[PDB]
Amino acid sequence: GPHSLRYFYTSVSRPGRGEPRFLAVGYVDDTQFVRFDSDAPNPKAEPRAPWVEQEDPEYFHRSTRIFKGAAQIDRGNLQTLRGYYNQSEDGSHTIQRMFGCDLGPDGRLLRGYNQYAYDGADYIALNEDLTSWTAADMAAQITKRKWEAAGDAEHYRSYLEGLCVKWLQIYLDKGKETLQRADPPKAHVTHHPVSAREVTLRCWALGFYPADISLTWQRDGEDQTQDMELVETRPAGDGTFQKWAAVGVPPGEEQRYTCHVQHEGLPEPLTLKWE
Amino acid sequence: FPQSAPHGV
Amino acid sequence: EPRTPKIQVYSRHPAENGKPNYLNCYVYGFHPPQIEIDLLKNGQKMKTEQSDLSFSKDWSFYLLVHTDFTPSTVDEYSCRVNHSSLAAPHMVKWDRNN
Repeated sequence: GPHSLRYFYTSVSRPGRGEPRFLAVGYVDDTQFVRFDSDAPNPKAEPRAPWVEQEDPEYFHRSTRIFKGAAQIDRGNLQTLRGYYNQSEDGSHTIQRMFGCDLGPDGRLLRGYNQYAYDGADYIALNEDLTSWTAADMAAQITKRKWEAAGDAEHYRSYLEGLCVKWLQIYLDKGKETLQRADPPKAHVTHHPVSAREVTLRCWALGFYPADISLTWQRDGEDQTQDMELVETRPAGDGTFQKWAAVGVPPGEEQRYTCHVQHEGLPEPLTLKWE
Repeated sequence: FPQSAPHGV
Repeated sequence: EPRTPKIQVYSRHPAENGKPNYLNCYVYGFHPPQIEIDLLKNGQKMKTEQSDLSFSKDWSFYLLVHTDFTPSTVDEYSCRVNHSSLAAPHMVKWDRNN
């Protein structure tokens, strides 16, 4: 199916409190597999899933090498950006980088990503041509002129069309019974009396991986999306995900309502009701 | 597998 | 400037007074990343584990803070969260139905 490899770089300046701290994490889909913290003593790159632990120690040395690179480059970015926006040396600021690749079902590069934010907002991002940048404003524009002059995109390309797809296929293969063994939700409705006028019917989905799921209520074939309560999908803490959708119905009327669950983990969509 | 940017901002 | 965190406080499995379980505080949609997240048993800070900081497509941060716990009729559990986006720390009660 469609799989993704993404890294998430976060560097935060700590005015007064020494040099900026850098944090990196690596994900395949909704599974984290590495981390790095510049503040950890003798700071290495640490495995965070079982299927990476089975790589030669060089795999981790190389990554370590690269995160230290990333940490130091950011230390400089943070200070040049203060310059750019003409900000004092007083406040904490944040630089974020998300990059990686998507593969299509046939296992070839679909899409590549290289985007930056400053203080939570769009700074610069590599367009889909993999050659030009979208800068968010006049500051990022300076970076566009520089990186386009230097021809930096070409080096991200190298990595995209080289290492990125390569290591994704390697992870997908080395973690099949996790990353391609998709967990179906175990679904159940609960019954929460509120008043004489309404019972809350809550459709629970638990133990699903990956996170993506459609949780929907119908009264008499008729979708209640606009009229239903629905939490943002949440991590169980064991690598699986949770979600519920609730509806306030007149008591007696429960059997008018059917909850529906769509997940790639499901051979066929589940329709269930109260009991 | 990660990558650092050749240049700063 | 700052974005304000969403907070859910929930157990890993449906709660049985007496049966050990895991208590989770999922806080997401916030910026900047400096945040204080604590699980409280009767308003008292517990020993917790906090996840590795990450962010979503919109650049907002998210964190799972968690611990072992055994629910009872006696004990009140809650999650305390201070962020720059808040006037003061918010505490969200654990309800077994949430």
